[PDB]
Amino acid sequence: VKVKSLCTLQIPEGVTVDVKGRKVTVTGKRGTLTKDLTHLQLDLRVDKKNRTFTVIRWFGSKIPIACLNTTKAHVQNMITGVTKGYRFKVRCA
RNA sequence: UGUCGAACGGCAAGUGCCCCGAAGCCAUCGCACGGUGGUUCUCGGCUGAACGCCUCUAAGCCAGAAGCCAAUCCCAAGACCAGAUGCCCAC
Repeated sequence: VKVKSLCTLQIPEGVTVDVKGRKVTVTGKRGTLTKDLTHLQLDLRVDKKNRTFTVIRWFGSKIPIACLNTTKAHVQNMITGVTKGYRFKVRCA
């Protein structure tokens, strides 16, 4: 059990990310994307001036440390979604 | 065949026997009918770390078995129904 394990992402200029009890909402160029992260028990916080989002697990062994970079990756797939969006291409073979 | 004397009407033979026979019952020997939703197993996946990449799994999702649970179906308040009601009485 460690005392502080964290990882931060950097919010770009044009994206509003804000949390409300483990429940993020990302408003960019293209719309909003809510992600209900209630099942995780983390300290999600946004700096709002230096534009950076922070996940913190305090006294975690190894199992909740795995859910830190999961949360960081999910918010990045919403910042990519509201700024640039997603497009796939499938092919009939 | 016997027997009321004969014809008539019958009768006896534990329903004499033979043919046809309504109604009723009945045959896969006839006839009619036999329907919906979900959950999630195997599994194949999606995002996604631990483990700067990778990965269906760890959080989280998707789709999904003749299984399972409901709907329909049958009994049904000792499931004690201030569920609704008709009429009398009693407050």
